Amino acid sequence: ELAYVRDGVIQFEVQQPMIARDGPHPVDQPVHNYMVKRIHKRSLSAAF
Amino acid sequence: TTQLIQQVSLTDFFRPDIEHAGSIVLILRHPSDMIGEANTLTQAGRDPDVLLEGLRNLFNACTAPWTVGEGGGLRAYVTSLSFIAACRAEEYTDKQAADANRTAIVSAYGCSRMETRLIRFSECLRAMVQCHVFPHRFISFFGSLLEYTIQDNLCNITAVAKGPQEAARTDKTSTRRVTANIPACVFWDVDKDLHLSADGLKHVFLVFVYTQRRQREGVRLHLALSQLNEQCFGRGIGFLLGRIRAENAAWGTEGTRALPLVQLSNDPTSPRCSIGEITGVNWNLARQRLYQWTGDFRGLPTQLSCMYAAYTLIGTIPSESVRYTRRMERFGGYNVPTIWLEGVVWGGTNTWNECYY
Amino acid sequence: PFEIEVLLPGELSPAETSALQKCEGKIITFSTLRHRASLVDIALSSYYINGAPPDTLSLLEAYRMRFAAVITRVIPGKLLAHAIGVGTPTPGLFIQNTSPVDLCNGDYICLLPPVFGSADSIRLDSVGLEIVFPLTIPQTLMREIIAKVVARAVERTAAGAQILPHEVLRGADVICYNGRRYELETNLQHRDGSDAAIRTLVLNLMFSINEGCLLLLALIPTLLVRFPIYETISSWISTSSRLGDTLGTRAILRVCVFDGPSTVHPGDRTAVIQV
Amino acid sequence: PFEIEVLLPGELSPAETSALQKCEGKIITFSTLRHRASLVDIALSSYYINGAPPDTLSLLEAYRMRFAAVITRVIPGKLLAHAIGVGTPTPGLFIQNTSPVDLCNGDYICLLPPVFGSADSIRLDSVGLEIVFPLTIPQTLMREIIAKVVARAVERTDVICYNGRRYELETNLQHRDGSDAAIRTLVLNLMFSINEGCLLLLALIPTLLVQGAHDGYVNLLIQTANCVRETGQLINIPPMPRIQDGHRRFPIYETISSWISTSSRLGDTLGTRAILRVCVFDGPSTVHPGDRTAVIQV
Amino acid sequence: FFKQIRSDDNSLYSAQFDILLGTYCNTLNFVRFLELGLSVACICTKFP
Repeated sequence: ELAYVRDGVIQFEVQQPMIARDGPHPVDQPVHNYMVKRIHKRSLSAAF
Repeated sequence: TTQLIQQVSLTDFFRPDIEHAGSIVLILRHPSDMIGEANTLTQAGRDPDVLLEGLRNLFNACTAPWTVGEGGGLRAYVTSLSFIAACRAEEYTDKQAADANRTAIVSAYGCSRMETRLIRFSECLRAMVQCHVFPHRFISFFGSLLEYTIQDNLCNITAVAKGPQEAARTDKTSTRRVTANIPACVFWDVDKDLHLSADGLKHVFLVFVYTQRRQREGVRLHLALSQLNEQCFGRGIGFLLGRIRAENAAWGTEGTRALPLVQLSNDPTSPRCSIGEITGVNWNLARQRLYQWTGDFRGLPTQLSCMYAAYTLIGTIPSESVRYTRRMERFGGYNVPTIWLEGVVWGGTNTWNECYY
Repeated sequence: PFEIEVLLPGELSPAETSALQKCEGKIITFSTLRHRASLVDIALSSYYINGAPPDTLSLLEAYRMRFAAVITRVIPGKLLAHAIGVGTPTPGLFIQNTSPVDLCNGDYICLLPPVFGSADSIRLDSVGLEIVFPLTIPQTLMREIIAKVVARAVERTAAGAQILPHEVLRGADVICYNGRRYELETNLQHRDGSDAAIRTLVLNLMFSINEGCLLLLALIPTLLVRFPIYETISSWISTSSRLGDTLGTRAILRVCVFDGPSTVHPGDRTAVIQV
Repeated sequence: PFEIEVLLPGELSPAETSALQKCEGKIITFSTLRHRASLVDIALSSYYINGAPPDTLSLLEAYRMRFAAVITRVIPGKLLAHAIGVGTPTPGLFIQNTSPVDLCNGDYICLLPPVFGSADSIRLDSVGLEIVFPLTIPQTLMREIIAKVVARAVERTDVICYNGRRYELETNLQHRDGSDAAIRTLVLNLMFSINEGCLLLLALIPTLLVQGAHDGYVNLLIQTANCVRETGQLINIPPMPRIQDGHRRFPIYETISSWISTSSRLGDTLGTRAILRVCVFDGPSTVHPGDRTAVIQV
Repeated sequence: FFKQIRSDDNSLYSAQFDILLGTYCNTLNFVRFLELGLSVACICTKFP
């Protein structure tokens, strides 16, 4: 049922670690990420 | 396999009651465009409002005369071929057939305000061809009538557009089939004048012969049926109409030394005018004489003042060795000679070819 | 029945989608006929030649050299169309009027590039392309329209060239059809398309007529009571034939209305038949 | 769909029937259209005008006069051909390229007699006749060839550059009765393309020559032209007359209108009209000589 | 919002949906100090 797909979509979710250091600078913060991706359509043909 | 066209209109030029099923019906453009074209295309010197005089009296002798100017969609759209055939019956060669059709269309119609209507239309066309407003761009073509419904002075008709003639079902007559019917006055086949074999496929055309003189103009309407080619019909018609062509070339316009360019360009030692002075600083003493030529051409026959015919393809007949039949039958309360065409496929775009030679 | 499917692009703004959906019965023009195509063939970008945007002469030539089709329906993710090409039996073909003049029954349809005013068209700034639509006009008016626009151009050129103008005139040019006048180009200012798209056209149309009605006189001096003389005739014949083939008139559609209003106005959609 | 069935003569040799079967997608002409016909009308003998093989200018007119047809699948006995001219639906039509030049998509096809080297044509020694086939070239080449042939005829009473290769024309004009018809039909249009409007166009010549400079475009328009280029520096063109009724008339309108119709009629009267358009589906963009393409009716 | 169609003007047989093709995430790992080879460079101890 692909002929009526009308732009399906997929998504991701990742998070990165952090290091504990102390000195003359601000502290860190755990950050999260979010992405998203679309689809692309193409066909094939042959004669007879 | 075929298509139909419907349209409602006033019944002062067309009567779907008396007209036989299968006759030709034409339509007209808005009359308001005639004056806008006449006042800009009228020949120099001629009066441009004689057409307006001839046109106003037409609707003055027609029902609902207070309905001209807005074009709301309730005007006399369509008309019949026999109507124009009777309006110009005094110009066809077949004297008796012309006048018979004329009296028939007079009697079968109201017969009270019909003769006046006809003469108004007559000089209406006469004034139409007076300022080069030729009535071959204002008269279109519809197919043969197929069905109609009328209640009073207003009718809804439907006709074929293109395709086989006997592929429809009129479904209220005796049979469900109809064939093309034409008055014998307009029919004019050219191959039997040109003396060639009449076998195979033949095309159908409508011609509009024009006569241009002083206070005497004429316009007929002929339905030609010939096997000649699409464009070769023009060369064929001129051979038969060679008289009117020459008459128009001399009576069409009723309202200087050469120059030897090639001679003085083939020989040197002529006054030259190099680009250095046309640059545009003193471009009068440079071109002081350079020649004189004293030349002007104002009054000369244009290709539009010598036109004498305008034709257009309508349909073909694939069946070889056509057998068109002519006979007299009752039309209302009178008998008229009609020609019956069978198996004619309509088609072709409405493009007019003008024979100005 | 032959149909074309134009692929709708992804990530299109909703205002643009609605503007596209609004243009239902409009004529697009395809270079090579194929079941699947892209928006680059429909956009103006495919029409311009020699880098520069197309001219009126170029557009007139492209309208002959290129095939036509009509948009049938718009889907939120797809776009369809039907050709007026080889033999396809398109059922229920309808067209939307784009010209300011009206249309009636039994009128034949022909195509033109926009000359009267600025062309109205859709333009996607996200993808960055515009889709111009050709003007649809009856047959009996196109010759007059072309003649009048070329005459206006040549009159402007003459008034500029002559040291003094011959202004004395009849007022303003008008085009009347079905008892409705148009009154084009009232003001003298606003030279929007005076020499923007008809420049080369008016140049060539002046040159050919000059050549013709000078060569006749040069050949026969009886009319008014080192030199090739033959390549000139050859070139004139060639140029005249090519210009006449360019400025042709070929009907493409016929307005056939059944059980509907006869006269139609700019903006209404009418069912037509393939000639 | 209309089809005309050509009856091949009997007793035909195998070599000749093979040579005919080779001819599959070519154009032929019929003087009169009918479902059943013979080989004599296709034969070149039917082109004879008085008693002899025709001339180039006579073929140029016979092509307009005659109906056209396209051959299709041939069987050993009969010969099948479909019609073109009369409006008739034909699905899947094709033509074989007979001209030395190449064709591409969206090209209008014309018809001209063989102007290049001796035309290839099937000859039947047993029957005693030959069948020449007309050539098919695009519109631009057609117009150029017609212009050059008319100029050569005028001179009597040729190289062409297309796709960077030079072709030579050898024209045949051993007849004379048909040569003056071209002159007559040229001069008629030349005379009818003149009216009261040319005066302004001729007076607009000095500003045209001026605009030629500092343009870079009009120069090419000027170089190919000779009449105006010579007259702008040789004639004075008296200034101007008045108009009879200038209060409601427009005199530069007819000179620009009538010329359009004149030019549209000239290209068809001097030579032949367009007959087809090439539009191949799922095929190559360009076609080489001898190959077949799918074309649509004009 | 109000509208009514004459008899039947399409615009109804236009099933066009959107599909989600699943999600993907990640789980980070944890590194311990003693598991590293650097622990043999010092002697660590806890002093509350």
